[PDB]
Amino acid sequence: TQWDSTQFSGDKIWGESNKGSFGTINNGMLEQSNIDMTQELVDLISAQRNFQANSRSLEVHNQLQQNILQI
Amino acid sequence: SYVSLSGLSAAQLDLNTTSNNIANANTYGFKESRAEFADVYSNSLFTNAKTTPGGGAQASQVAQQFHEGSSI
Repeated sequence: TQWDSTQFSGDKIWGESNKGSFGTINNGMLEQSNIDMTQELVDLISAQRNFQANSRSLEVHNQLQQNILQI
Repeated sequence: SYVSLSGLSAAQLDLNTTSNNIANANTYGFKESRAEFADVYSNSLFTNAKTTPGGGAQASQVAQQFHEGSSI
């Protein structure tokens, strides 16, 4: 969970806490993942559905090729 | 669920403070404590605000009310 500054990112701008556009620093707390389990599971279901649809299309293509072959 | 966990933590902290106050009912010169809490809200650069709910409850401080006690 570490990042570095690349060309697209720009350059590291140093600053203090609660100064300018920076935020604040709180002791005794930690950050969890910024994810929502409901959204992740729903996206998982939708991705599986799309994968099944694409596999069906590929199967249709293969069946058409095999039908053409048997002539 | 983390907001509910924060609420549970705040309630348990208040419970512990009240338990300490009750336990120290006979200690000489003891001063009670009061639990004060505060709301939590994010300050992201691009915050929708109207479409963003709260962030739970955070314990602010445990006070040390110094009002004069009774004398025996």
